[PDB]
Amino acid sequence: DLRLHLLLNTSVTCNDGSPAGYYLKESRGSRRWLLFLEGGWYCFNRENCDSRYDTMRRLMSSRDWPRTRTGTGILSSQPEENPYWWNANMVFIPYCSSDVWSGASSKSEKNEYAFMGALIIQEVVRELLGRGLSGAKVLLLAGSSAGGTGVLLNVDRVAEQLEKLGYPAIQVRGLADSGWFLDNKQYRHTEAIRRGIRYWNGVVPERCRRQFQEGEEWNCFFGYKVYPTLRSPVFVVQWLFDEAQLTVDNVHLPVQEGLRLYIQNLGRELRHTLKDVPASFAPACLSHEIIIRSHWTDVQVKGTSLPRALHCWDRSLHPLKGCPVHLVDSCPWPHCNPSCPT
Ligand SMILES: Nc1ccc(S(=O)(=O)Nc2ccccn2)cc1
Ligand SMILES: *[C@@H]1O[C@H](CO)[C@@H](O)[C@H](O)[C@H]1NC(C)=O
Repeated sequence: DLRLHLLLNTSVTCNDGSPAGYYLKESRGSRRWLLFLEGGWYCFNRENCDSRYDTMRRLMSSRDWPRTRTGTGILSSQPEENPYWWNANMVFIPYCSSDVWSGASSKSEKNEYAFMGALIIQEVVRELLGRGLSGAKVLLLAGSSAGGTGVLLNVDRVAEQLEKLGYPAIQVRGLADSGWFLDNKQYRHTEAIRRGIRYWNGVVPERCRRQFQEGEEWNCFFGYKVYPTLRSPVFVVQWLFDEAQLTVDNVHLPVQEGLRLYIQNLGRELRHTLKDVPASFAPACLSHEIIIRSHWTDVQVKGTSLPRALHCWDRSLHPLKGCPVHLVDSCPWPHCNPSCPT
């Protein structure tokens, strides 16, 4: 069980102005800290944010949050469930800003909602330093789906935050799960992200912003474009046939030639974008998210599980014989890997 703490700085808020927060389980024999960013789509104007407030309110407000959460997958403290980091300090950061973790805008007489995802992450880091993060050796910022994209947008900001606060010895790294999307042509017929950034006052990493320049910051929400601009080490986990990617592409699974070619090309394109990503795990499965699922230990690429790959990554940041870090399936159809989940 991780225990809830609402932010002491109550001006850093969820969408509706309630305080943001984090769930924490300390492990005082460990200098490793895992901060996990929850996912869950987004909203990009008054009308669809109003709809989200009616039926997804826990993603917009802390007023109904429970006082505890069970840690699962990479957040589990049991070695059998989490071979990688079972003895780490565990933090789960709820997603209540609806902005892919990019926003820096307060509620006001001009704004019905607050979009403060980027500031929530910084305030969580600040308050954790007084609860033991100051003695850390590694801070791993992880996240799934919208939280995986949030890792890409914020990992270098966390690294700069700790440097300027006077903690240059804490090594900041990122783990982005199911947040690596392609801005491809649909099977049947990015503007929402463009509108969202203006609505949220969204922020992107500075080097990426300077490449694409004003009006074009939406480009930095796509992993293959923002990743080359990042300085912190980042491990990328992405199913080659991600279900959220197929949903936005208007694909719903008797497959005929046109759809067969479309699906095969999508996998080839995703594999291509990961060619120069040295720390990555990309199986040929139809699925979405993995790292906080209890059976995340089950899938393998070329005989290597994801917990092993992450361990090999740790060793590489001190090629390794028998301990690979770049694991991308070459077979071209969903479930051509026998270890895919059912
Ligand atoms: N082809 C394509 C894929 C995803 C999207 S998105 O609106 O959901 N934008 C994003 C971007 C990064 C993370 C999550 N959503 C739009 C178009
Ligand atoms: C609380 O957070 C806000 C937003 O980041 C900031 O302006 C303010 O200085 C913070 N308060 C304190 C006491 O640090």
